[PDB]
Amino acid sequence: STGSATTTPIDSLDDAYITPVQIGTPAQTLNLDFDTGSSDLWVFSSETTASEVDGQTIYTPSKSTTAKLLSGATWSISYGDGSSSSGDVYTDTVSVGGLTVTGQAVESAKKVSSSFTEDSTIDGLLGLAFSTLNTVSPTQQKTFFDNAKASLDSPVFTADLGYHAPGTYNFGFIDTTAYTGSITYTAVSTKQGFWEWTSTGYAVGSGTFKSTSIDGIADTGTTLLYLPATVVSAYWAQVSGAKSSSSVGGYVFPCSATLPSFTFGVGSARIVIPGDYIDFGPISTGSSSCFGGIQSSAGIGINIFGDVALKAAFVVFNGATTPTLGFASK
Repeated sequence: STGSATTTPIDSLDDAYITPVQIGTPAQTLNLDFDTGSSDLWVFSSETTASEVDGQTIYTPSKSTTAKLLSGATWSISYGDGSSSSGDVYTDTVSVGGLTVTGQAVESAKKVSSSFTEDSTIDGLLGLAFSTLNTVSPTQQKTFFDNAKASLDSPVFTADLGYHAPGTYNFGFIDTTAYTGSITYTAVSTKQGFWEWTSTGYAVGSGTFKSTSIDGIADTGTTLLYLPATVVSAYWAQVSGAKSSSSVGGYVFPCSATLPSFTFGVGSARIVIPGDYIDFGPISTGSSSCFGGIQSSAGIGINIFGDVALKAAFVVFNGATTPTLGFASK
């Protein structure tokens, strides 16, 4: 089997992407944030505290003839941005782009933190990291990809995120029309539960490539590119007036600037992030200070190849017995 679904930016900055997902019988379609940095499929629901729901579409398990309470199971997750959610668990039929999994754990939120409530466009998350990170207790549950894998034509999914435009998540096949050149594959460590790999270096604009190992994670659920402070300083030093602002929370730059590109290495191959992809717009409405799309990872503990980086590539998440990542230009 295969599946193919369009993913759409939630706003004009590409702060996140939403993909429609069918849950239950008859189908209830929710727009989920596909997150290769986590491993829980959780949704706003009829069980979510009413004051914490503000415009989201909810899953109502009592209206699904295929929903079953997973008795005794609870979940609770906290994300790198400080947001969180928790609740109980049903199993139900879940379909993405024509690919159907029966018996998928659907984690129903009883509580969500303010940032989820405040984002009316995201109805939940669909985790695509390794199932070892799934938070369901006392019986850990599998991701949608893990459940689908054996049925897929090939044990892979691909992320093709658009810049200020829709893109595609495919399951079970590699669309050879969706990229240019060849796909360069690189090793993955699953030891932390992430799609963790090592970039071979970087360049800023037309500058020379610096060969240096940068361990980090391919994370579709993180907006920006978070890299070591040395790398980030070298980038922003090429932008007149750019500076790190403790009050804003990262590098800012004059909105009048034209940003240089940023290149990252995948083996001997190179992925070029155009400068425009690094502009996240005014820090507050009407400001002439703009927020940068490349930020330091120094306070995180891990480097994160988030959407800023991934949207410059066609990315293969290869879930073969030994997982790997592939990157192609597009």
